Amino acid sequence: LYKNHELLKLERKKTEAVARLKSMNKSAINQYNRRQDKKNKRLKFGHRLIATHTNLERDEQKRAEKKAKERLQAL
Amino acid sequence: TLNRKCVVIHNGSHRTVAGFSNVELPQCIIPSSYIKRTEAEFIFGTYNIDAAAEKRNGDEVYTLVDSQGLPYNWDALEQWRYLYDTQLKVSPEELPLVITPATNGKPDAILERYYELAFDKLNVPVFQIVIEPLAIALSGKSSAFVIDIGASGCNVTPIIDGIVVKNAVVRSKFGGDFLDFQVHERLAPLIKEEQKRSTDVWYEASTWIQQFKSTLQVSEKDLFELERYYKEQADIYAKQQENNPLVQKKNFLFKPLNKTLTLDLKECYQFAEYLFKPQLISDKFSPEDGLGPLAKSVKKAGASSPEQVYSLLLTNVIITGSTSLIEGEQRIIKELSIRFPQYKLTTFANQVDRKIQGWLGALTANLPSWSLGKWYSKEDYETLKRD
Amino acid sequence: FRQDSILIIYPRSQTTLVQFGLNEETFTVPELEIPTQIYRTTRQDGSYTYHSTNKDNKAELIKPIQNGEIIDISAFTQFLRLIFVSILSDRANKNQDAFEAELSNIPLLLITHHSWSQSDLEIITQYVFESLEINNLIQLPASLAATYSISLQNCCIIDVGTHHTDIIPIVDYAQLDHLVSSIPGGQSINDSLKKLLPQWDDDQIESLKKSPIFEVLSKNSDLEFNTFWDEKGNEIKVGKQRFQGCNNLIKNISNRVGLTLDNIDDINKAKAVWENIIIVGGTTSISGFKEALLGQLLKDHLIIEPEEEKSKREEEAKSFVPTIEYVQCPTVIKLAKYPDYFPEWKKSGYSEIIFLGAQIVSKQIFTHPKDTFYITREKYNKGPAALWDVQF
Amino acid sequence: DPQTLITKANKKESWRYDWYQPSKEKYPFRYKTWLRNQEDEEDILDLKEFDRR
Repeated sequence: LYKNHELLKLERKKTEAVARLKSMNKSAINQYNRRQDKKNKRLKFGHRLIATHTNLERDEQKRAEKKAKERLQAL
Repeated sequence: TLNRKCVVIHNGSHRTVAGFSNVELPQCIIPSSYIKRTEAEFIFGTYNIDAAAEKRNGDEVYTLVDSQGLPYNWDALEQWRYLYDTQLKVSPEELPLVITPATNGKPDAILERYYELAFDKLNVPVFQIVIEPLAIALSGKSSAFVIDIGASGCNVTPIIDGIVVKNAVVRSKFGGDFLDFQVHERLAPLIKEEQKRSTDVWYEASTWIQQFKSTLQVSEKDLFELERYYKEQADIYAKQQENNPLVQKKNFLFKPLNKTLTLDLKECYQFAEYLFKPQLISDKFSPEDGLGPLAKSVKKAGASSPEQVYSLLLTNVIITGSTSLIEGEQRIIKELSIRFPQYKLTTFANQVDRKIQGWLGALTANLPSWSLGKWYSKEDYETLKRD
Repeated sequence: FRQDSILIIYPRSQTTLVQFGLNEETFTVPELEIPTQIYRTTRQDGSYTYHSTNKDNKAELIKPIQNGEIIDISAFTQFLRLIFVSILSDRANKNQDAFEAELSNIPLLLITHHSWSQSDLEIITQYVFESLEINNLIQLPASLAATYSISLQNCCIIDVGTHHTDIIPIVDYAQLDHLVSSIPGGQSINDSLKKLLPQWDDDQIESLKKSPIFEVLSKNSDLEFNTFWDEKGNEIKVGKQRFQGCNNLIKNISNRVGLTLDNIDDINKAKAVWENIIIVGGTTSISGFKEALLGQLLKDHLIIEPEEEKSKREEEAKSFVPTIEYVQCPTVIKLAKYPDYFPEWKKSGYSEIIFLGAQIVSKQIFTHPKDTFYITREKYNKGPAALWDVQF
Repeated sequence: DPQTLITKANKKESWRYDWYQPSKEKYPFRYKTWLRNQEDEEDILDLKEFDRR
């Protein structure tokens, strides 16, 4: 009885050390994946604005073109 | 997660990194040194290089962290005021503090000086101290052989199941700062040049010398052998008919004299070879002071079976540190693989973050429970103060 | 969200640019420019009250933002409320059904400055949700507004103020805080000129700087003397001094840019940054200034064969010369290309282009469902800390 | 009334920045943070002057 209680208590200490080691890994793995996510959502927002810019540019070009076209053939 | 925000400070021997736990990068990376300009006065911060370029007498650079990676000038360290005032811009009294090397256990006197600084002087609410190799490893490994190549030298730290093996902790004396010295001594005659003169030494180390290092290579295999081989091969191409890779030239624009410096690839490989075979500078260094032999630390880990620890460590090798970014991990691996042929090595390294991986480690302050770290409170100090 | 409803505020040391509602056809340069100050009366018993005018000469004049830094966070928040309220009143008169339409859901985009505390940013967040009772907030860094006004992943912002210039590298759409810095701007030109023209006074010198005949060189340049007119209509003639006074500033900025970009660790990022230098701020509208600044960065930092060395090699080959390749990343330096398709902005120059950055971001963000980049009431209900879950 | 203008537009907790003492009962230390509160816890300028013209 005394031996098992000592051994069981030692094993409980081992589980606390193990869960703690494991918990810190889980926290660590989640944090790393969060860094990658933020980095991706950022790069993704940037790369979309480029596209937005391209459309703003196309729209302007159409607008200016319609303006010049009337302007050049009319007083 | 927890409703808190920590200040995370890392005082390396060369760089100091500071920022809040709530964002992915530090607010500032500043030198772990300062100018004392003379009524005395203390300059901190990377650009504040301005003062150095002024080349004013009485200006002198002093350091905060010894080669142990430990603070040794505590009046000067109380830098912290500068960080809190001008960079984080927050009273040190508000937020929990997290600060960071592996030791053999003896100097661990430090904790007291930290109490005095954190409590007596700054009035910090509470602080944690993380062990650099341990945090870096955690920031998904519980057991790892952590090989840190920084400015002070190489620091080799086995870590088994979250615990640090202190007697197997090993600190080489040759690293980044050593490389600065050699780059300088070797290039000296092409740039004219060939404590108290600390200011120029420092400014040069922080400007052209830093760029030069970033633009050195480490040869994959013992260089003397690479040479004999490349020669032996070159003879045959030549003899055979009737290109030795070491003859490639590399060009560096040296700004202070608007002058090109050209090295052949061998001379580029030569600088880091010293980290591995320091017996090649002086006759006073044994091959055992070299990074490869410094095997020693793993074997001392096996002395807590051994061919098990060996196997654990070698499947979780972590390579880290500013200097570990010099092109050519592969030599540390080749050097490890041949001292331990029976075992398969698997190494891990941030490929991006290594310059500040120590601080990144401390940051990963984002652990979900207060019970995950020892947090010293003003109490702890009171109780130590008793007899 | 309603586009009528988007509110952008860009506070700076001297003035604050403001806009309420986006045009939908093209972006207009902000028309509201309110001096950045508030009056602070002190009421016996300690407390403070804040007014738009010196009330019966009882109030003190507070200038909340100085050198871009917030020096008085309470007067600053009071100043925002003062702007915000004014906008509500204005719209509420003109239309009267406004509280069901234009004023029913007002998202706020506040352009921040690199120097603002986290503590300052949280307090501002609290103020916007609690005092102004607004429900949606983006705090957009000035640097990013800059890069979004053809969206550059890697670049450097040189923002020239009156008393200071900020230098801010951006890598992978992220402001590199540890590289950021300011040097202690436009007044330097004034000061340089005072030394060169002792018998002039401040208003005379300021008038020259703002005149058509002041430029940085690197046809007016043909004339020994030229003429310009006082603030008060007085004609003033001036010699070579009108091509001076910008140099000391240009050199200082350049030395800083060099030390900064040299501390970018990824040589491949670095190359990209050097190829997208962005220069903004009032000073920069001085004819020739940007190009002169570029010219200096080239003179000081470009990776290229030293001329004497090259001249030898060409003599030697008299007896074709291959280009010497250097290992230094920054072998090419360029100003980032402006977008030419914002007609109103082209017309008025791009010294204030940071604001166009914000017009673009706000339209993107607020006219699309995803709430990833701003704080919502839902989120506010983490509090100010909510702020750090939507940083870019 | 400006305050009522603020009240009628844009249509709910409040936070304070204060000392907090975590527990495991309570840890010995304090630190400031943003805590949520319990149940129980001037003028106008004329634009146009500032419009550019």
